[PDB]
Amino acid sequence: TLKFANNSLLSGIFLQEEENNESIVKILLGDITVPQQAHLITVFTNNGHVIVLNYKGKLVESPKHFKISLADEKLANVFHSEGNYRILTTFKHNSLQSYRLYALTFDDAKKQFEVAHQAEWHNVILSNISSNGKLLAHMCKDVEHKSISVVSLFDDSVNLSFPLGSILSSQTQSLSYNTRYVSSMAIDNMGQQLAVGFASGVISIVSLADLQIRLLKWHIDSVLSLSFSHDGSYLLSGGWEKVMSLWQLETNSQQFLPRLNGIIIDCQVLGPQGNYYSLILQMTENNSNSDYQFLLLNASDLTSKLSINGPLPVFNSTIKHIQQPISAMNTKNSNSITSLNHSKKKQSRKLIKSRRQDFTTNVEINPINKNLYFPHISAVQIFDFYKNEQVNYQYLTSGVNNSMGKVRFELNLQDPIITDLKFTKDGQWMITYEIEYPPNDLLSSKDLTHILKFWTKNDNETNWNLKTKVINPHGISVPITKILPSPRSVNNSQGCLTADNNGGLKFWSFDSHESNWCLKKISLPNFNHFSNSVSLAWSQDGSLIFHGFDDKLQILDFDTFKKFESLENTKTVSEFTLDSEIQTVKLINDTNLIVATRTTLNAINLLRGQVINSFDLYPFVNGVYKNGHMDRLITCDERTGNIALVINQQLTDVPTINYKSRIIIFDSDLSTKLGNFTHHEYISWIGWNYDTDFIFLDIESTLGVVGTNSDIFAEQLHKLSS
Amino acid sequence: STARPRIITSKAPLLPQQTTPEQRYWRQYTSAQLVKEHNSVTHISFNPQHPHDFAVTSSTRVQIFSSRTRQVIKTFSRFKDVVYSASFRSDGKLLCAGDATGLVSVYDSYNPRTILLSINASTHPTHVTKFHTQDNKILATASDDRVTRLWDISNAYEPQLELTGATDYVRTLSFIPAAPHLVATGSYDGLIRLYDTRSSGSTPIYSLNHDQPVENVIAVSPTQIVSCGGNNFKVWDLTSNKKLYERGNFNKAVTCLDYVENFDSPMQSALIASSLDGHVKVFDPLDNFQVKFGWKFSGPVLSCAVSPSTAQGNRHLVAGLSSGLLAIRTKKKKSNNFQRMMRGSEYQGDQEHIIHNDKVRSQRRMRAFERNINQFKWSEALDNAFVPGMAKELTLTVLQELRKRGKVRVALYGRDESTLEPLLNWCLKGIEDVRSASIVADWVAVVLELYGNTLESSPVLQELMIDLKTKVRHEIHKSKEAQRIEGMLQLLT
Amino acid sequence: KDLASATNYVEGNARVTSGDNFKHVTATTTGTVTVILSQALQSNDHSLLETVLNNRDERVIRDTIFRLKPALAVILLERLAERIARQTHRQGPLNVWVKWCLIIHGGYLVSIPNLMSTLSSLHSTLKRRSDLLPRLLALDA
Amino acid sequence: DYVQVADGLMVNKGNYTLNVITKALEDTTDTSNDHLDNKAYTGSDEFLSQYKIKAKAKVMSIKIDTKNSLVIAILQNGLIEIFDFKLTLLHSFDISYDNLKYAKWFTENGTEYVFVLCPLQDDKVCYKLLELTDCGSGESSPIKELSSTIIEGFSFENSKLCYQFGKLYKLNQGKIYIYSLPHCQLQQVIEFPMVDKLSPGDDLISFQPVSVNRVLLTVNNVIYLLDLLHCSTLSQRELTHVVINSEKSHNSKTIAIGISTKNGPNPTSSLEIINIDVGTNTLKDSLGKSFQVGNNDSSVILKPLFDDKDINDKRVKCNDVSGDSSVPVLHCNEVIEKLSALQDNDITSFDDIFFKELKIKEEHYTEKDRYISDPGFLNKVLDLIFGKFPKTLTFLLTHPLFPLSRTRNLLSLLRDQPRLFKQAIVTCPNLPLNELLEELFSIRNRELLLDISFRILQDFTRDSIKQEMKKLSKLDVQNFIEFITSGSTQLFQLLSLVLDSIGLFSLEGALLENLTLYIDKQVEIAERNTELWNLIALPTYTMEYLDI
RNA sequence: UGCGAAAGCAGUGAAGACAAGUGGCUUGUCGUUCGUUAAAAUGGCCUCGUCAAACGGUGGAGAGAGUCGCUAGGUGAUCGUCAGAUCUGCCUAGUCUCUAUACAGCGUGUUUAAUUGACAUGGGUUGAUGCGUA
Repeated sequence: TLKFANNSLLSGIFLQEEENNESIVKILLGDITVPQQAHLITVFTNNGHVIVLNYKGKLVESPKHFKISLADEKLANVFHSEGNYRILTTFKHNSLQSYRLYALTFDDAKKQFEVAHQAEWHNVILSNISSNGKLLAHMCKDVEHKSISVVSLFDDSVNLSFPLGSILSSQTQSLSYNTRYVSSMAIDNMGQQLAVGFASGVISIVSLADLQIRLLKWHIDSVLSLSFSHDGSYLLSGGWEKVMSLWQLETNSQQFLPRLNGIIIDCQVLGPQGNYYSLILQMTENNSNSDYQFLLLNASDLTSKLSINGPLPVFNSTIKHIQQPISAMNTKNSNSITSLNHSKKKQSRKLIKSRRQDFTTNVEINPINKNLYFPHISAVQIFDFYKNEQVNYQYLTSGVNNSMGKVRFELNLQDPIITDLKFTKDGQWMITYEIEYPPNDLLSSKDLTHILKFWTKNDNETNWNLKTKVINPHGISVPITKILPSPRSVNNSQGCLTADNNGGLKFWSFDSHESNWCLKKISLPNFNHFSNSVSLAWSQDGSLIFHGFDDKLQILDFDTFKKFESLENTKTVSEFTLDSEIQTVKLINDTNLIVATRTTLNAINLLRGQVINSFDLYPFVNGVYKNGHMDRLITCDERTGNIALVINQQLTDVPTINYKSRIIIFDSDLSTKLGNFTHHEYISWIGWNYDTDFIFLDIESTLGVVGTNSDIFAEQLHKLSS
Repeated sequence: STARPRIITSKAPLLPQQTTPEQRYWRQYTSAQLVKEHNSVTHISFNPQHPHDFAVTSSTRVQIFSSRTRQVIKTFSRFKDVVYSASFRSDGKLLCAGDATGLVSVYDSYNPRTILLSINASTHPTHVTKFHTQDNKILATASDDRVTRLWDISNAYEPQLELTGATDYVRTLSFIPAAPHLVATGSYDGLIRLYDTRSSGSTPIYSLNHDQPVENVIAVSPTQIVSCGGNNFKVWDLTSNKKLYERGNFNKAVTCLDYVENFDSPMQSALIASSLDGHVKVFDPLDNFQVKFGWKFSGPVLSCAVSPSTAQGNRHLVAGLSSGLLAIRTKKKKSNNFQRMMRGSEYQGDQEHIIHNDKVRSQRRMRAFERNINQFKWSEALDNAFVPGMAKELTLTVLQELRKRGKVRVALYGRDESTLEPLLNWCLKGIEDVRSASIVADWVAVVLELYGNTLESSPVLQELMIDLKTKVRHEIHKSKEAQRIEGMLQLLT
Repeated sequence: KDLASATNYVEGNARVTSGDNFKHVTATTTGTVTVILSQALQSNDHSLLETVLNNRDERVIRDTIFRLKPALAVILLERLAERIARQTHRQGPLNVWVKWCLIIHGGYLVSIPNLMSTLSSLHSTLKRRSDLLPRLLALDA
Repeated sequence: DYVQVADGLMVNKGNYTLNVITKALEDTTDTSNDHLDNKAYTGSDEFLSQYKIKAKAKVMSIKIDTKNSLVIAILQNGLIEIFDFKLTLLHSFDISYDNLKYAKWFTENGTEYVFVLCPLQDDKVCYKLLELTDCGSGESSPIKELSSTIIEGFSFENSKLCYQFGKLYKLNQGKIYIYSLPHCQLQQVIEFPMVDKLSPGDDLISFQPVSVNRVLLTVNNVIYLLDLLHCSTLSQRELTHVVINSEKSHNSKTIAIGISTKNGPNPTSSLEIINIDVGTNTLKDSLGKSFQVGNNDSSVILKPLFDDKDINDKRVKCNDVSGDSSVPVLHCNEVIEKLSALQDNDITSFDDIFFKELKIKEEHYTEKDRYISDPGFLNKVLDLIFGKFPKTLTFLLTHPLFPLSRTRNLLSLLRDQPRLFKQAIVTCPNLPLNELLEELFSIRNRELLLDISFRILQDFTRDSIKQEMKKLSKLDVQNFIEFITSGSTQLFQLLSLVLDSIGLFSLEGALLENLTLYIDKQVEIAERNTELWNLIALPTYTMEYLDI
């Protein structure tokens, strides 16, 4: 791996807290400084840098990088063949970009690539290039409607232009705009057939010799990705159903790959003889983020050779110009053919104008092997960050999460949402709570169901066996506002404590005589008020519980599971009403405990039954977090401190898109700010991994940490046996 | 890519008095044969060694039944009073029978014609006779003379020990299974006396005070014995000399006991007890002797046994009643040229360097509703749901998969009068049960929402809706009055 | 199986339950049947439990429970809760037997400390039979 | 970190015994014992002894006197045993043990040869240590530990003359430099305000704490890290903490130099020669439920004001999430001045209390979250307004809108204004169930009943409500039910609460039939209104016309 | 959209361009813009091995047949003024008796427990006009 932040050699290109739009846009395998000599790649970035990097051996002390001279464009992609090189660029009323092709040379002085400016197209709706980079088709949009044109970009062998009313059917010009909306296109290497996949779902292979079309109808929803094979006899196609189909274009026979756990937004054949297929899965279950799983697979048995995935969190709302992809309709997991500009404008105004800049997540650490579990929608991504690659993926609920590709009207469902999972402190059990949502338009559309599950596994394997599941924990139609594992004293850490929003508690623990995870204790007050500002703490003796309901931080025993009352009444304070709704009751050691509400942040000793220190939270968390997210905001240690974690929305000369993160650790009951650090991007989650460090998750999901004749003959023989 | 995950059956939360694995295993003892003997079946024992036969003592005849066909194979008729006890030796080679004249006749097993010897014991009826479990040449016979005896079967004229010291009607022997000097006898004055045989033998070494007159005493472990008499059995540690469990879960007196160990069962060891009231019950001596299953027969059950720990075949449970009859319940267990041509198909690669293995293990066969859902035939999934002999949780689970997965209206578009009647005909029964009533609710809700005009036109389902309304009225009456009982239980807090 | 293959959810043989099993924490009346019931509940006798409560004359039920001992009235409630949990068509003539023994032995089972725990089969039976009321209210509406 | 404090030789026995503990007594010949009685013969007494043990059978005890050795005494049959002398100064602190456990010739001067528990038993002489002023016996792997004001420290086991540790530990002549409750450490209780527990396996200090109060004589009990300490100039005996399965309540250890508190159990009644009263009745150190009782060793409370995330380039706040105000500056000197400003000449006015407190809390007078406050200060100023002066309009309306009132709420029934009591229901966030119940059952048939039912049903748990509304008369619930029948939802469920708390049997007939008639009509109309809420082709021959 | 609990409480436009129908008019649309916190083109998901027989755990409304045997009901035909008859009235539910737990589901690769056995996993010709047991 060649990390950007591991050297100043190209971290000077981007380190900025706001201006980080700079992106790598092409990778070539040769060398553009000198030809004919390859173990090293040349990366083209979207501004004009041409960085020659080495990946064989150790990374050098200086790259071979240049920066081409340009006009104000933005470097869409580069094209490479025998000798010649072209490059594509974008321009500037109707909002559509314009494309422009240049050619590159290098010979005279070794910093400058002379461009040559072949061709220009002044409005482009859509563009695609052949798999060898020998031709590119595009749309032009000159007026009554659009028009499609193919150009060849390394020689003047083919160019043609024609209106897509001559492509389109005559029966479709009385139909919806889904039946006329080209959402993907493709070309072959000879320029003889061009595939146009619309948004209604059908594909149309026009023959570029004379414009006669052949229709291929399989996709019941929109088409998102197409490619031709190298010989032009097979057509990869992919859309909203997570089925990579490949069309045998002689007799029109599909071969299906049906459950790809992500919708296909790009597919192309890769090898010389077409042995691998590279695909991109957009993973549309969480709409809070656009997270793409990259995947190649070999064509032989269609097994995923080398799938590639980052960490997959699910934020509270959408983040930064994150658009769910197009479809035939508008639903909760896509946006329609029209509503894309509407919802990017609405989400931009929700970022600028609105109040709830709340983009935090829940993440756990397995206390055995320290890998972190990102709860996805109805699933978990187990990901270990010592080598930053996903262990595996596991669906945990009984949804249609995998047994059906979801399309137009049935995209309007959503899976059970994994809202809580926590490990028991011995690492041998995983407690999980998720909310089954019902579908609409029937009698039971109003009542969610709540499911709590207890899973176990031995340490060798990578999936979790269910042991039992309680449905309707705490009664019917009530949530669990906070679950808590036990400290290692009450059942050798095989106990759990679940809190309602009616102030009720339940104690669930493992017994062996009845080999299951069952219910021991209960405390049920039925008020007629409800509030999701519930929090919990447990004393490491396994003795007293700290039930932080709204305004009511009660103290419960663990003998009889009721309110802490001593007959001598020696100021046995069993109640700390604070000023507002509390959201963190985090105990650090057995002595004291740090509480945080939406206004302030207190510390309270219990071998000295009163308050000790205070800090403000009102100018930082006013209402900018949901009532219940401060515990995944801030955390503690078992011994040596706690960590506040605040967020500043950086503003112009009205607040703007970008943020900065200010983290501050105090040690041992709020005494001294021994750590004050600022990172470039909004931060979502911090936690204590179990070797006295604290790890955090960014909003561009980067995990971070805060912590303490002979040799001549030999070389010639190894070069001849190479 | 992935394998398509199966359709999960709909398991609703569990209910009390469910099937424990122990009662599952015991409940599959079926096909209860009855045999009408002539008189009350006093005693029944099993062959030990190849334990495949059991000797049943009716009056004046001992019948060895076999455990492959459950009929009498051999019979012993030549007694002169009522025969009382019949037991096989530890090796199974010979059989002792105590008589009502005090004449312990030992035959050989599997030959009723050779009386091997005949002990003239005491003048009163000898009632319990059994060989040593560790030794093979001493025989314990206790009589209505309040004295048990250890005879040597070489010297059958005088007993090698004469265990006196009792006060009323000794009826039971046992031996302690590790220490072979220790004889635990039991009499009608409680008082499980037990004797070390190295000593004098006229005085027990200690006495275990059962209150009621004991009827049986067995030994479970080397260290704990179980004595039954009166309404209860009491278990006794011999070392600590101490009663440490008791069960009195019967109505009438416990007649007899026995015990199995390490046989093929979820229950590791089992103590079954027979108690004069129809009931024979099994207790699990690992989780503190709790009852786990029980049978009820048509009289006072006077003696019971089960086939021993190494039966290796047809596993039997027999109970002989005092009515004169007997009940048995069992659990049951091309050419050379062509082969030389097609030889190596049995190989599996012992000497082979690499071994590849990608043959997928063939799963369960998908049912009709599951494969219709997997092919997205939703109306056909409903048609396949409402076939006659279908399981009720299977109909429930396909209703749940149609409801959650897709859209009930989509599954319910092309219907009419004859193709809606199976749905509502199931909804009549399915609105009863609590596991199904909410799904039946929103299913019938959307079907009346889609088919309102057929309730005008077709009169074949008008009265179907009427009788559905009556069943909803019934179950909402029960679902309100149960809330009333919940309130008057909340008042009693 | 593949390494990019997501692990499918399967329940296996996991136990599913609810949040309501709290299983842990001179003659002049009638000639009734109450010695039948007491020596049925001392044992665990389904046959003559069924012959002592297929009878549904309400006053014989009443003075049967009155003549019944308080020490096995609670286990009578346990057997009754189990069987109306199993057979839902038995909730008619058998919640008579439960609305009497709550009434007749009033002090004993309000002195017993955990009625919810030792009768959580009855808690779960009534809570399940009565939590689905508003749905069939909407249905018959 | 104190414990439950009150009360102001075989050492593991109980009462019902003759004499299980013998000790030397002050201003007598030598010694005595106690009862709950046996003989106390001459075991070669009449010396300068002060300390006492026995040989752990109560049949062969020892009168450990200044003889340099000892004999076996006679208090079980009368028959003596044989003796021997090793050292020759004073055996006045002898600790005789069981069968070869820990016995050695430790007289007064660090000359302990190894030996065993018999008359002539002996072994190799381990007198090469320091003349330690703190030489004692412990039972972790049975040993003797010796720390010296010649400064030194050492540890040697009485099993194989097994010297395990030796260094220099400069402990001073403190009050009690005695081994801890589990004995792994040595708590050196310093004289005036201090006690340090030092790790007695490597001569290293583990916790040097201060003391809470005055204390002279302490004894570490059978606890985790706990001792009991009594004062010099007083009979005050408390317990402090820094057998573990069923705690040790009485007669586990004893050392006490208060006012004659000898043989100190919890019930330390049967003293040695005193025969006086007793004291505290606690157990040993429990797990974590003693923490709120023993909240001592620091009584230095003060007022914590609201601090901040401290200012270092804090002008770069970057769109602070507050409404319009940017920084609330805390003027606590001005708030302490507002206390003296409220203590001024507005005895029945509103110009020198009301607008003063509304100016030191600047808002729209019905809104919170403009907080710059302290609850002790607010309690004091609430008392300075409930003193010489509840007619105030601003301060006593804007701060019962405050979550920190601290039980100043008792006369909220005793004052009876319309609007002040309605606000006292719907805003005062501490208002107990006794006076809520009395205002619930002091009906004048008004809507304050409804608003007080909402508060009692949203604020308190049902068991705490029902055990308190046990404590009511019958005619208040009778006029309550007669109100509910004659002249509503929280009232319905509070009727359910009242009926559940009223008991089971002792009620009346026509009142119950009245509630029955009423409740059945309520059920029928609830059924029909829920029903309302849930309730919201071609022929072969026709004949029509066509236009002309 | 905002706020909140899972209930609910408040609040919902203008320009530009194009097409169609009748330079104008009228409507509809927008891979055009500003502001507000604001359904459809006959079109659906792969193979890699099936079958039979056991075994271990998990649930079960049990899967099904009887006995006019009890117990509670619900209801019908004809007659008969009703009383009451003939169908030895029918059905439901509970009970009583039974059986391979018959029922369903998950596994048995290594697991807390639990698996073995068949088969050339081809090609060819019929097999649908050759069937009555209604």
